[PDB]
Amino acid sequence: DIHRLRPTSDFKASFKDWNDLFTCDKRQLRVRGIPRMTRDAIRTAVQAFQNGNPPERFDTKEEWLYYKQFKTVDYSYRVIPELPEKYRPHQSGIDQAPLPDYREINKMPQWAECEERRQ
Amino acid sequence: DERPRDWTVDEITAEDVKRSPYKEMEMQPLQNLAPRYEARPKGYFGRTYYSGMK
Amino acid sequence: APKRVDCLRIHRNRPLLLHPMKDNNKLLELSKLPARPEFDSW
Amino acid sequence: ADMHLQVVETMVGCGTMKANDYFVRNVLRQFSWDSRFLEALYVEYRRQDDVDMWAELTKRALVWTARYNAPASERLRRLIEDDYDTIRVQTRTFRELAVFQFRDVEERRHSRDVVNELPNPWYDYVAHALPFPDRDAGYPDEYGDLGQWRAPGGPGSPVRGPGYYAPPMEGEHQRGYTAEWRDLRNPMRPPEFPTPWERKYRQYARGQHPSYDMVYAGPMPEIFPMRRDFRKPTRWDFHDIEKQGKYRTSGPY
Amino acid sequence: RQIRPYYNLPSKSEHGRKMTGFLTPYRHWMWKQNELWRNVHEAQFEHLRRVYKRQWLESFRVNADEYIYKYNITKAAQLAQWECEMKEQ
Amino acid sequence: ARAVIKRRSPQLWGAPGAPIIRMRGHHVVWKFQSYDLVVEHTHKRRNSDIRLLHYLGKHCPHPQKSLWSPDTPVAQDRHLFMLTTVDIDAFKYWFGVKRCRLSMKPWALLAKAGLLPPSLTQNSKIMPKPLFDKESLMRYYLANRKDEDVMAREKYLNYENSMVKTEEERAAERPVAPYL
Amino acid sequence: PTMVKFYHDCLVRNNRPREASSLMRLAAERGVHGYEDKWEADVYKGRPLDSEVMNESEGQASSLAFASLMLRGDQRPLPENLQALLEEETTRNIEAERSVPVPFSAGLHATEINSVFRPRVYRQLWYKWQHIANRYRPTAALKRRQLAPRDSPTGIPGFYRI
Amino acid sequence: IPQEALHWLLRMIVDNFNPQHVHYIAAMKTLQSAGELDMARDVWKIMERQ
Amino acid sequence: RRPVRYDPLLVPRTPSHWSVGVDATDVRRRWQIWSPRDPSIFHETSTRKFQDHLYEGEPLFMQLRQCPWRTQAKVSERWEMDEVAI
Amino acid sequence: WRLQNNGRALALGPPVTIEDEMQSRFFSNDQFLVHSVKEVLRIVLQEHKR
Amino acid sequence: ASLRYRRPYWMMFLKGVDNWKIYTVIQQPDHQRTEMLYQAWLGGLDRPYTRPKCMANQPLWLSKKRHMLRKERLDGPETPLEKYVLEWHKKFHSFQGTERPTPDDLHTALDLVERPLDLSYALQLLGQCRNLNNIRFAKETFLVFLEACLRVGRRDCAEYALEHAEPLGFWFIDEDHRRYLQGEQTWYKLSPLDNLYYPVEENAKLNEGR
Amino acid sequence: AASSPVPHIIGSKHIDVPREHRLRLLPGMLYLLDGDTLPGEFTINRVLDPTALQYYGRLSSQIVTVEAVRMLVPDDLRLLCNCITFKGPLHLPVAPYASLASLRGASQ
Amino acid sequence: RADPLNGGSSMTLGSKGSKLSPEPHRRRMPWTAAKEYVPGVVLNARDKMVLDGVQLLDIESIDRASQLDPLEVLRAVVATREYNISTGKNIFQLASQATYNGRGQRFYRKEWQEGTYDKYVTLSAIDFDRDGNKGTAYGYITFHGETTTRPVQVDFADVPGWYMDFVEERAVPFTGIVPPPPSIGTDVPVDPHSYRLKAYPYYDAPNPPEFVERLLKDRGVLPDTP
RNA sequence: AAAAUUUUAGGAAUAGUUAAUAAUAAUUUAUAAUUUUGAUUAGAUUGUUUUGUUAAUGCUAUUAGAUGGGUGUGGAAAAAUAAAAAAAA
Ligand SMILES: [Mg+2]
Repeated sequence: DIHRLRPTSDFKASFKDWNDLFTCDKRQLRVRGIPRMTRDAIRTAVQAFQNGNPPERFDTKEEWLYYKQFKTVDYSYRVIPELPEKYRPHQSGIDQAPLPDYREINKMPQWAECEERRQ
Repeated sequence: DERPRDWTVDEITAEDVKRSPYKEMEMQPLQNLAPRYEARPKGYFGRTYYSGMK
Repeated sequence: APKRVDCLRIHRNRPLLLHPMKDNNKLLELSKLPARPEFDSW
Repeated sequence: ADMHLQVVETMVGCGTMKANDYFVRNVLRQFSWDSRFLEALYVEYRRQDDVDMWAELTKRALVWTARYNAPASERLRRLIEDDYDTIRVQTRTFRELAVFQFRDVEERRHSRDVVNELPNPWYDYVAHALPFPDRDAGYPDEYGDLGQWRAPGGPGSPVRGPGYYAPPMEGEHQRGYTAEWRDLRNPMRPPEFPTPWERKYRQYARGQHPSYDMVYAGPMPEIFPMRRDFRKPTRWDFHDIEKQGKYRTSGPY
Repeated sequence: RQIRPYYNLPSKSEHGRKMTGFLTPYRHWMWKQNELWRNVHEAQFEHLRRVYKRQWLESFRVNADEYIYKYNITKAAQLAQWECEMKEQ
Repeated sequence: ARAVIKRRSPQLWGAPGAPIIRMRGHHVVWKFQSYDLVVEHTHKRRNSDIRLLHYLGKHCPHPQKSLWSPDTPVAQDRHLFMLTTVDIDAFKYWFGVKRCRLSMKPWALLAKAGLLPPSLTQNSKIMPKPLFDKESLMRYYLANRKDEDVMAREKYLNYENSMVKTEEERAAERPVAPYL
Repeated sequence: PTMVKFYHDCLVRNNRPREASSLMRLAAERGVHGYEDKWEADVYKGRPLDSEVMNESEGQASSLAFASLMLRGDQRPLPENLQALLEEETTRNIEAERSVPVPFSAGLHATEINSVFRPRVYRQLWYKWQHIANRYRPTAALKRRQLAPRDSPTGIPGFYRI
Repeated sequence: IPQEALHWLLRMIVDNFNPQHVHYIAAMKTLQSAGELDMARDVWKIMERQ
Repeated sequence: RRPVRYDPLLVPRTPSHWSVGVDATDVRRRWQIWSPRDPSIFHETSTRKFQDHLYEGEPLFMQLRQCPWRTQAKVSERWEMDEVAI
Repeated sequence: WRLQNNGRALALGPPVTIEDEMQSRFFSNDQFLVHSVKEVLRIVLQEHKR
Repeated sequence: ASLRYRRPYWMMFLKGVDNWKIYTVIQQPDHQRTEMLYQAWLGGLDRPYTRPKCMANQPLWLSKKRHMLRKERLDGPETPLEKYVLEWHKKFHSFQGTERPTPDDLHTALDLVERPLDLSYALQLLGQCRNLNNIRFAKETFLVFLEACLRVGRRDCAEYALEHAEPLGFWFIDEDHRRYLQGEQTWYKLSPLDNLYYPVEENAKLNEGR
Repeated sequence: AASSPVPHIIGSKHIDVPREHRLRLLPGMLYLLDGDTLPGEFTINRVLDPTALQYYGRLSSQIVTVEAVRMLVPDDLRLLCNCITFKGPLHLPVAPYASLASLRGASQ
Repeated sequence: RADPLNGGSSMTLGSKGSKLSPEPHRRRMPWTAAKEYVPGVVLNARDKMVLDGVQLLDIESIDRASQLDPLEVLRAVVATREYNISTGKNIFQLASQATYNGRGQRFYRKEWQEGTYDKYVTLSAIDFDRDGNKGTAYGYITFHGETTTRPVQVDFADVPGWYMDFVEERAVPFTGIVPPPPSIGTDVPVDPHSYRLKAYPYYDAPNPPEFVERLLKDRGVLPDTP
């Protein structure tokens, strides 16, 4: 179970045991009522295990979910940001950047005041 | 000297050639290019030849 | 936390799709502009 | 490089134990030396007092081949192989050895086997490699037929004129249209070969078959209800291309 | 398709892919073993390629020689006939 | 190489790619399905009026009964037949001279035909893949290493011309009559 | 709306951001169709006019340069000797940037690119038939075969352009 | 392979061309540089038969 | 394994701890008949025939299904012995 | 890691000694006689090696 | 997963921008007006200006001008140490500068520590030199640091720096200084020109004579 | 030069050409002299940058110890000169017929 | 082209390797040239736990109201020092703590020594930017004894994960120039006692028993059981 | 890159124009070019034996699905619906 569209874990209770799973045919899967993509994935995993390839791979569900939000037209694993209507700060209501109060921020901090009073 | 040593009336001068026009003279094989065969068929593509569409 | 396109069976029951007009052409703004400037509100 | 190779070979033959130094000083850095230099320098390397020094010199020579684009020759590699029991230095790649073992075992098994020694026509030769067939199968026709308005067809069509009647032509065009052009539908003779390849088939260019005692062994025609079209979709028919299409039904029947 | 086993180097990135192409040394060793087994299959492939190439070239040689002989005979006959026609004209 | 690529059918390089032999299928129901072994570019040229470089043959997936059982019977004569056509000269030209690619279904079909060895994917579960050991391989090579000249002659005959004249052929070719 | 759009395009082309913002604010205040939301804060609220600064210079230019250049508050002036050098550097850089030809632009501004205007008499027939065949699909394109069958003439002779 | 020079000369003849003396010289020189004396003799035979 | 002898590592020996799923003996007979008396078979454009043009239907042909149920038994074994009947 | 040749100029030195001399057609009569003696000796050597 | 064919070619290897879709459509008149107004809002220009057509970040000259024109966060330096801090920020923290701090500069900065705020500023500068600038400290750096700490009367910072000075960069600490900070001895140094121990609280105890 | 006599690689004095032809002829010239005397009408800039000096490391270590590297820029800034001053005898063996045998400070 | 894999072998697309030739396939993208790369993501994703729990001060702000207690400043400095080297030390971070800026010393990656790999770079010059942790490093590359003739730039120098073993003899003062290390086979004579070649151009390491066992268990040859 | 084939009941003028050029990126020269043998504009219509029908070289069909401002990228724009397609273990 490494693909979002074909979750094999959802049908674990369908198979009685290891022998049943590995002797099951695609026609038997269709009789049992397993959707096409999931049963194809299960059969491919079983065939790879038979050929000597254990089902060890990367679970790409989280990565695909992350890349879904960027709205790539072709799902190309790239970053496509959305252009907002009001993006510049001046056109969102801010007339001018806030001028800092230099006199206020040039006051000595409380720790400095306490240290000086101790000294 | 700016006149090429291979210069002649025909003006067919080969640049970057430091061999004199008389020293070497042969149909030496060329290794830079590659032989090319025809890939696009003319008329006949397969199955029965029939006329061949010439 | 796509959009349907209207189809019209023109001839031989062949569908014809009227896709939305490109937003860059002048015809959309032509439709948006008022018809009678003297009479209608701007 | 050839002169330096002669000098190195002479030093190796004289056994001066300085041919390696001469090569590393004069030929290594500033020449496009080939593997023959190391072929000989291996003889001098063999004469080192310690096998560890011998092995180190051989490995450094191999690294030189890898660096200065002078791939090791087969003779040099075999010379190093012949001392594998002493040096345990490899000169064949893992991929090459893996290929070689399977290939050698298979070739030995095939040679020992007698059932598969028979020739295989599909595997042994190429039958015909010319762009055109070696014998005339009858086509092209160079004439139209009933209902074919387009004659000549022009590009990609061998039809050169209308099948039956044409506007008047002149000279060689008239000669070809009336006498010389191919005519497939002619029952008396096929289109003749160019000279002199026609006189030797004079007796074979008459009629179609000499039997005239043929007994038709096919299905009988359906007189009633006399179906018109038979466009059956098939699965194993390789003549469907010829079967499809309108064809005139005129025969003995 | 390049396989990405779960035990590869995990990239702890929230801005890109969650797994990296770097592999454990065992994966490198296993990959080489699989590479060697495919090398056995592809050697005979190239062998058959070159054998078929030389077979095709030889067949072209033989057939071209025969065609050249026949065509020379035919063209000689045609030229003689053309000369006779020109003389008569 | 595109802004929005064809996600449902991508390839490895640009169009038109290297020639590849594949079994192009029709768009009909399974009952009347047939394949065409043809050589075409990596990217399908369905846009233009010329789609394939050459037509190698046709394969019928559905087996048919032996229509020639009454003929001279041999072993396994009455099993179902899977009829197929294959061009040999064109296949060898494209495979050797042009060096075209090859798919897996055509490879299996040609393995049956005997032109090519069984494909890489025609693997059974009876035995696993071999394990290679460098020392064992080197030992076997040292035990069975062929002669340099013998191997050179073998590869010369396999790759260069195999129609090498003998001394008898050379002597017969040499003129002996009064040389005119 | 057409006059507002053309004037705004001209101002942006001639590099008058203050005038363009003023025009946009006026359009938003009046309520011109399509401009009811293009309202932006005035970033030149305290700045004097260019004509004002030119008249002041005509009538110390070194001091007036500080008024001419806009400061962000948190940006402070530097001594005038270095200020003159900095301003000369900025002017040279801006002239160099604006002197660079723009490829494929045909020496035309982005407002002038793909801008062909003809009076509504040219496309009145198109407008009428669009608001009949696509009366309830204004964004749909008025293509033929919506108002005429095949092998039959469409209503508008010229149709798209000539 | 060295056979390709002879193949191309034969292809030139098959495609309805007249091989020039430069073509024959190049074919023979390439075959001699590759060591194909029998193929060079075949090229000479082709020239004679033409 | 070590005529020719193959390397045991290069040609593995079918690990014995595995189990047999199906065998040549796990098949069962299946008899089918495509009678031309059925109009749906007698129809010319019918796929229920191994013959393209000769005739319609197929008289009682036999196929071979398989029974991958040998592992459902409590104990299952295979005995590899040469045939001694013929 | 190494000095390499360039299409403009060569820096690795030549691997084979090549005589710098004109062609036979450019040789004079006496020079061609010397060349003919050299060629006869070369054929002698080739036959001896064969 | 490459943006080669999904954005204009001048944006190759473009990272860190706020939104690169803006500059793809900046050429439109409305976005051009918005960008010119944004340039004015940022300020530092006397005329209407717009970014170059093939640039996403600010021009080098414009960014340098704005960095040189921005007012210091600290105004009215009360102390010589604060004046030196302002001079340091002018000298080294300029835009795209390439001159690096020196141990002599660090010592000069530390020599001006008078009040605890000045000590904090000097410590910030020292940390910047150690980490941001990656400058190897001199031999007497710990001595100068200890003197700066003792001028204000801050022994906890000195003992913390002793507890881990290798991360801080003090690669050599005098044994007497270590004993003084640990508590082994009460005198931390000796002035030879005066022949007097320091601190003075124990100078009169140890060296009664002169 | 340590193994073969190069004809015009060592000269008695700097090449003397008229100032008109100096810019035309000097580029490409290369020659060796005894002592670190520099041509006139050339602003001198010593190369103290280690990034530039590192490329002379092999030359200094294996051929001759490199002492000074200087760049001479002319009045018109159109004809640069590179002066490399080497201190000490040649590390490589020197043939009696080699060109560098003439130099006092090279063969030694 | 120049360096194919298994010659010209087009049995499958995977038989050509992940890249056709080491040189860039397109003339307009020189950055596609084949070279050894490093896990930049992992080596730059430093641990934020050390930074957590300690106050920080921005470099721009020098206002008094933003100042912190000197002890907090010291712990911030030590936390930043830990954070910058959490994933490993940089080559510049190693060179800043060495005499003569580490000129003449050997630097090697973590993986440049394990296995048959034996590679190190002898430093010749370093140019620090205003950020001392980054810059440009030039050195001589020595690979299995062979040493390059000219100093080249060090790839992925800024990326941490470097190790150096300082030797006082190898230190080169700034006045002189760093001499290239001698070639073990070319410059100095070959000596099996000093240096011994780990792998020659045709050497292949023997298969580890653990790797063989793992491969057999994965393929199903050996009876691996829970 | 060329040649032939090219629609309309109520038939007429067309034009960033033709050629030459030491002229890339034409400040020049000419008695220029298109067209009643049917041009240009406007209407209809995806061009080159594939359909139907007949004794028929007649009549009647047909998605060969093909092109300047959206990025100057790329060997080549065709690049923002799909269209049965295996894409570097
Ligand atoms: Mg017309």
